[PDB]
Amino acid sequence: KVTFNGLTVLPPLLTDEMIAQ
Amino acid sequence: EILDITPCSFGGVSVITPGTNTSNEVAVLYQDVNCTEV
Repeated sequence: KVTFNGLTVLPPLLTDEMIAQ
Repeated sequence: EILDITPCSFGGVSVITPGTNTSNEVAVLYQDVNCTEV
């Protein structure tokens, strides 16, 4: 249901397949 | 022909550190790059 130039994007520490736990 | 352009792969540099109070052997983290590029 939900949808370059030095702008990094750090991944979240927790992954969903953990959150779903 | 049409060539795709991608800006040079790069990222931040992070340092693992147990702490001087324990040791000084450390480990590096390179951000969001395939390792085959160092």
